[PDB]
Amino acid sequence: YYRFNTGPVGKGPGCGFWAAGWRVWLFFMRGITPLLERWLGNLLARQFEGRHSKGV
RNA sequence: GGUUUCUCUUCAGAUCGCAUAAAUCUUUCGCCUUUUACUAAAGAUUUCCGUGGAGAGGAACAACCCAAUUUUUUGAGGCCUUGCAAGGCU
Ligand SMILES: O=P(O)(O)O[C@H]1[C@H](OP(=O)(O)O)[C@@H](OP(=O)(O)O)[C@H](OP(=O)(O)O)[C@@H](OP(=O)(O)O)[C@H]1OP(=O)(O)O
Repeated sequence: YYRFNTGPVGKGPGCGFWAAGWRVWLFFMRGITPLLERWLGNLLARQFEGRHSKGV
């Protein structure tokens, strides 16, 4: 923002340089995909196989 | 003999990747009723999004000029004495 809004360009809602913000989430998603595949596999296993009686 | 393009196997040393996530455990910290979810540094171990080398199979596109000094175009041949060799010669 401070680099975009310089000179004649004033403060206001028009900056559209979206690569940086987009990039950060993509890296978040790289980490959270394994986690959710494991967690959601447990949710589905508990839904279809049933609750498992002996436990851990 | 080539190039491009898919699948599989194997080995990864290289900033394996001029980029960068998550989880588990152990130490120390911050939160302060308990547990999720957490705060932030160190170390260890995994997962995940990508990469490189090698090999095998399939498919597609192209093709079976120096003879005149310093070297290589000659100072080249002939005589005498001693035990071919040495020397004196022309
Ligand atoms: O200049 P703008 O494009 O209008 O941006 C504004 C403004 O930015 P600046 O004043 O820094 O130029 C706000 O800043 P404050 O007025 O609060 O100081 C900022 O707030 P943040 O600095 O917290 O981002 C606000 O963001 P938001 O609308 O989320 O409050 C943001 O507007 P946008 O970022 O939404 O364009």
